[PDB]
Amino acid sequence: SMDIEFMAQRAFPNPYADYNKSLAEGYFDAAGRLTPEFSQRLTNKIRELLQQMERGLKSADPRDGTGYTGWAGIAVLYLHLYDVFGDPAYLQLAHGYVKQSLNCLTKRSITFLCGDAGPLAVAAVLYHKMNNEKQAEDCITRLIHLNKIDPHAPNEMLYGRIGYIYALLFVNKNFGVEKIPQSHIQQICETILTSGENLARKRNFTAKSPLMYEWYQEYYVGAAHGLAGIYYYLMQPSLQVSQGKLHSLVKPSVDYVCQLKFPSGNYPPCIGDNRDLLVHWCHGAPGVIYMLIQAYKVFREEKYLCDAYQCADVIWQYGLLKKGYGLCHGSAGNAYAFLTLYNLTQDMKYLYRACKFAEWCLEYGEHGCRTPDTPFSLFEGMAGTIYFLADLLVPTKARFPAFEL
Ligand SMILES: N[C@@H](CCC(=O)N[C@@H](CS)C(=O)NCC(=O)O)C(=O)O
Ligand SMILES: [Zn+2]
Repeated sequence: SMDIEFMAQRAFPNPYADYNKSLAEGYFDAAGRLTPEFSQRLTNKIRELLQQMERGLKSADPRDGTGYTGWAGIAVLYLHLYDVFGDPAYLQLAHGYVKQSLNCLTKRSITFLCGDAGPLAVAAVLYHKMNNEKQAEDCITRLIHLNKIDPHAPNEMLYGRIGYIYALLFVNKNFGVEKIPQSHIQQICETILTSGENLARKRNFTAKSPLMYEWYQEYYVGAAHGLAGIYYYLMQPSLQVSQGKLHSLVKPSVDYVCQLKFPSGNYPPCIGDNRDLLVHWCHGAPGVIYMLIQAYKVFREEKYLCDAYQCADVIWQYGLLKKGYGLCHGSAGNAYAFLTLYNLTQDMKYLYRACKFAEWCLEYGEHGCRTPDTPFSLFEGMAGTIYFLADLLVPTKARFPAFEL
């Protein structure tokens, strides 16, 4: 491309005035409940997009059942719709999509987004929502008996171990009961730790940073294939890291990555990388923030939170992506940043920015954006932009899908 020098080339000049009490009124009240007039627009655009999406999937690859770009992804969207809208046509649609995604298993990856973890974990909860334990319990055992498959697997989101964790947490979250024994989550989380300190020695960070992780011959900073993603998961009460192991091991590793940030506030794609232009959830501030906020939650130190703000100001400035409107690397996925901040801070400035990003999404296709490689997919495509819009309806429950927790 021509746009290789800096963030500003990748992005659109943000045209929206920044928050004040007055402008927020149009979007939400002092309770941060969205004006029905606004929910109405969001919700009309959702119905409108869903039509195009549904027509689009007719020509989508029958072969791909990934969360990331295939049917299981769409199943995910619909289960989230059936939740936000009660409309049982969504639970039907979801059923047809997990049906489809279960003919796509290749037994060759273990993550929610790119491997059999997606179709299985999603089919599990769907079959549950349909009062149908026969298959619910059947998918469970196949999700579990996935473990022994890539024993030398990586650690990150898309192919790594946290990616398989999420699939398990997703099931448990959606049953409420602990259907996957805690010990089985503990199994895998152990080996991700012991392997992150080994790597850290062999390479000699273990002084500068007790833990280290890599994938595809790089140390990945960000959320998709990276440290930020992996640490975020380790600071996660659901994983249960010893209060000591949390301070001894993970805290300084985290701090190492913080130290990594560009002057701009952004974060390098890769360790040693010094091209400052990716504002994606997959690479940069918009994915790094989840770690920062989760760190402020558990260590309660003003620097973590002060970085999150710093993330957000960058995303606010450079998050409207020429890339398009998707979750992995697009305006929708970027907006989720703001919601996560907002849900911690409660500072209405952030719920506002999220809304103003939705304002952009509502002009889907009006900007010159290249259409995504898979135009209707959860993560590169329309299904994701839609996902956000629906999630935004009720901010406090908004979670970046297939990841956030
Ligand atoms: N397949 C994607 C294109 C992926 C592209 O946006 N690159 C992603 C890969 S996860 C990101 O790493 N961007 C790299 C860059 O912009 O240099 C689509 O067409 O929607
Ligand atoms: Zn990406």
